[PDB]
Amino acid sequence: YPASPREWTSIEAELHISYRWDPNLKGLMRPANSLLSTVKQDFPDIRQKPPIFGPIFTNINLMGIAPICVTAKRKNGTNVGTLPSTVCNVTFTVDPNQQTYQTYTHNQFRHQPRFPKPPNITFPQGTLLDKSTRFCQGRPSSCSTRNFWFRPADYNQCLQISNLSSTAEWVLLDQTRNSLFWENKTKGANQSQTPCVQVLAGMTIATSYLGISAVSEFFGTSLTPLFHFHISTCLKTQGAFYICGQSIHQCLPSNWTGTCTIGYV
Amino acid sequence: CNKLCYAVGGAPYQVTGCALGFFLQIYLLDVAQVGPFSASIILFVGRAWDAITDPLVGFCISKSSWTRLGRLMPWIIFSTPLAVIAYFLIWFVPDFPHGQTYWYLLFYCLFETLVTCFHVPYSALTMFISTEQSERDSATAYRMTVEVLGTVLGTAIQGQIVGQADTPCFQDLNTSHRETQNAYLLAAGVIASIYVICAVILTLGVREQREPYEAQQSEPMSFFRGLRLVMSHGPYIKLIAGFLFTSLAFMLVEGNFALFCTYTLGFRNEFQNLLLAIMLSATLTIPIWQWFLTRFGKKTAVYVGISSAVPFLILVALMESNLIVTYVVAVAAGISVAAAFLLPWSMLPDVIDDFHLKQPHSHGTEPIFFSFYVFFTKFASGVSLGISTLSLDFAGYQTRGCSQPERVKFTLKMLVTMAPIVLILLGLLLFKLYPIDEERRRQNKKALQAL
Ligand SMILES: *[C@@H]1O[C@H](CO)[C@@H](O[C@@H]2O[C@H](CO)[C@@H](O[C@@H]3O[C@H](CO[C@H]4O[C@H](CO[C@H]5O[C@H](CO)[C@@H](O)[C@H](O)[C@@H]5O)[C@@H](O)[C@H](O)[C@@H]4O)[C@@H](O)[C@H](O[C@H]4O[C@H](CO)[C@@H](O)[C@H](O)[C@@H]4O[C@H]4O[C@H](CO)[C@@H](O)[C@H](O)[C@@H]4O)[C@@H]3O)[C@H](O)[C@H]2NC(C)=O)[C@H](O)[C@H]1NC(C)=O
Ligand SMILES: *[C@@H]1O[C@H](CO)[C@@H](O[C@@H]2O[C@H](CO[C@@H]3O[C@H](CO[C@H]4O[C@H](CO)[C@@H](O)[C@H](O)[C@@H]4O)[C@@H](O)[C@H](O[C@H]4O[C@H](CO)[C@@H](O)[C@H](O)[C@@H]4O)[C@@H]3O)[C@@H](O)[C@H](O)[C@H]2NC(C)=O)[C@H](O)[C@H]1NC(C)=O
Ligand SMILES: *[C@@H]1O[C@H](CO)[C@@H](O)[C@H](O)[C@H]1NC(C)=O
Ligand SMILES: *[C@@H]1O[C@H](CO)[C@@H](O)[C@H](O)[C@H]1NC(C)=O
Ligand SMILES: *[C@@H]1O[C@H](CO)[C@@H](O)[C@H](O)[C@H]1NC(C)=O
Ligand SMILES: *[C@@H]1O[C@H](CO)[C@@H](O)[C@H](O)[C@H]1NC(C)=O
Ligand SMILES: *[C@@H]1O[C@H](CO)[C@@H](O)[C@H](O)[C@H]1NC(C)=O
Repeated sequence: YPASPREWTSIEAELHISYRWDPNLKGLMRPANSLLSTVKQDFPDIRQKPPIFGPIFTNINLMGIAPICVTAKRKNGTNVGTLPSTVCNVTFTVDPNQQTYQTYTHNQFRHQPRFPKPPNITFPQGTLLDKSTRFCQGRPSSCSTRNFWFRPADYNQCLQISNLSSTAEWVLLDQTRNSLFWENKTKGANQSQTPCVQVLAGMTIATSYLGISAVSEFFGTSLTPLFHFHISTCLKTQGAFYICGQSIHQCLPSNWTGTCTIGYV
Repeated sequence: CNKLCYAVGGAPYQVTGCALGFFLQIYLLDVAQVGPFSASIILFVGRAWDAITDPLVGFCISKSSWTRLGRLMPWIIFSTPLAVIAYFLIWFVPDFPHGQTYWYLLFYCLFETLVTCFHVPYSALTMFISTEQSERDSATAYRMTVEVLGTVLGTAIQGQIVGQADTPCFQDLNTSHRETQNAYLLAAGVIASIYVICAVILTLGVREQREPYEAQQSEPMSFFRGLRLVMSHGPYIKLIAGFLFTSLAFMLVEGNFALFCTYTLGFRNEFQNLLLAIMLSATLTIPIWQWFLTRFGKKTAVYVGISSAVPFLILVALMESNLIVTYVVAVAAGISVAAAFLLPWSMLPDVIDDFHLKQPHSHGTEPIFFSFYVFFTKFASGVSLGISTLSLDFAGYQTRGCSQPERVKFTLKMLVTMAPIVLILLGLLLFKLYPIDEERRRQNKKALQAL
């Protein structure tokens, strides 16, 4: 059965980064090496053990309508099970085209390298428009993983999801961090904090990124791709399996196509 | 007291030659940013230009007259400032919107011709500096020992100042730009200062002696007659033929060892002064070879010099690795390459004497020998690099990476050891040159009888 919208907040995800060099690259050895090192130590908290992919449990699923399903479609990407629109209460679609190459400033480079930003979520019209002017939920727990790709610290916005929990316990989404927070509505109060890495953020950020640098050359300057690193998401808590179609994945590949909800059993 | 003063002249050429040959590619790829394409093109064109300029500068020296100064010392005088500015300037990286890459090629070729213009007269000056063979051979052995010490000095200074001179590697997966630029600039400046001080101290004392009255002072032809008569002469070609194989083998060794030390049978990812150790051992050895040639060095010196490399180098056939004995092998090879550097390069004045008395009237043809000799050294460098790159390309080394396939180890092992073993063997066998101790004394008689 699928996890509750509050459970989406509570569950924690860890991300695993794998690096691959470019075979054709034969220059800029020292600076590219220093850049790879500084990127590698840029991500302090990651999954040490190599992740495991592929459908894990594959039971004839028992489930209710899911509260949130995430759908991503790509040209050439690994496929995971699909749930129709009826099953999921609300949907967030990952759209990679919005991402563009931004310049990653490095100390020793005559031509600064460029990397692609992570993809963005989109939502159907009329679902998150209720601002309700409630920013104060912005603060997450302390997190030391601020970087070019991944910033859970910045709290630009928090907006309500109208189609969920209008009467009470309204659920807020920060699109900037593509993260979500749940409230309980009582005058006396207690409230939890978010994990360092949200499951939704881990799902969205999962794409390979290619670092490119330009080298001055005869017949004009030329473009050389340094290296590229894949990112995969894995749940770090019990259960929390990515229900997708009939399949039940434990972790998600670098580029994943399908609709997934995180569930139990 | 001039012996040291002439000997110091080898260092200004040798230090720059070593610094460039070991660091220019790394600097081009890293500190400046040039594509592998243009980097390879710049290196190949620079070497080719050096080979091409060598005979032409030799001819212009031969044509040049004695005007209000030394016969060939004004060549050093014209070369030193412009060559030093070129060597300093090449290291600096130009900030330009367009046409940045050409700058490297232009100033590399220009510095190279200027330094050949320095070197060739400096090599030729050994004939003139003093007439008698004893002081002549003394001066040339001193020049050679100071040249190999120049090799050591240049490599050591550049490595220490700019940081570890290692082949870059791409770690297997399963410190500001302006600061390092300033480091290279500091290296350029100190090496340029060494060049300038060496050239001035050299020029201060040699005071070459002009030619005595010559039997045929008129009707010399520089363009054709010199070449034709040198071709007519046969021991000179026999000498260069014998020397080519030895020099090619040892330069092949010194070139490809830089990657052998890491990839194949290498327990250290850093050479860590191993090249400095072997070259310093050679610098220490060279006076021993001079004295050895005093003690029956007619051809025994070259025989023992080339042959001493064979067993110690081939001790890689046992191949069971032990680093300290491997260092000892490097020292052995140091004394072998010391003999390889000192003997055939300084045998040449005897050849030039034998040719000089054989045909009297031909005069002023001395620089042709030295020019073509250094040209053939550069040609050996070219063919060594060519065979090395072709073999590596044809077997293994498809990509530059820290892990390397097994094939590379077979090809580069056989290449580093067995190919120089057979090459030096053939060269030494073919090295039975005409003049021996008896021949030199016989030529000596006619030399002292002339005037
Ligand atoms: C998961 O999914 C994602 C997407 O869904 C996949 O990610 C994709 O990965 C692709 C890998 O190939 C990648 O495609 C390359 O993108 C590069 C990005 O190029 C950027 O920059 C250039 C211009 O840069 C210059 O910009 C201005 C001027 O414009 C200058 O001021 C700068 O200084 C720069 O110099 C733009 O053109 C792009 O729009 C981007 O902004 C491209 O470099 C690259 O194109 C080159 O290669 C193609 C074939 O390899 C070729 O058709 C094309 O013409 C280019 O050729 C250049 O390079 C060759 C040598 O490489 C050289 O000889 C030529 O002279 C020529 O210059 C590709 O287009 C996608 O961008 C990327 N998509 C993303 C991130 O959204 C991911 O792979 C996938 N993963 C898995 C596991 O499935
Ligand atoms: C699509 O996905 C994009 C990537 O995930 C996402 O982009 C994110 O957008 C925010 C933009 O928000 C601003 O960012 C400013 C960044 O400033 C940081 O860096 C500079 C220098 O590096 C420093 O000076 C800053 O101190 C800070 O470290 C930030 O300055 C702005 O903050 C200001 O505004 C807020 C109110 O909005 C105030 O609370 C602050 O106090 C301050 O006054 C502002 O936050 C970007 O920061 C974030 O990093 C981007 N994400 C990533 C992963 O990089 C897009 O928003 C998203 N779009 C859609 C439509 O989904
Ligand atoms: C998807 O990737 C595979 C692997 O490179 C390739 O063979 C296939 O043609 C790709 N699909 C395209 C290019 O439409
Ligand atoms: C909420 O979603 C359902 C279908 O998922 C739809 O009937 C309804 O109109 C939606 N309302 C809003 C405000 O998005
Ligand atoms: C979506 O969630 C709301 C939350 O109150 C609830 O009505 C139900 O679980 C879902 N609604 C629909 C129409 O699926
Ligand atoms: C919220 O908390 C209060 C007490 O802190 C409790 O009475 C109420 O049932 C809680 N509601 C939810 C939805 O957790
Ligand atoms: C939340 O924390 C306050 C502070 O101690 C406590 O008094 C309150 O009872 C807690 N409520 C819950 C539901 O944990």
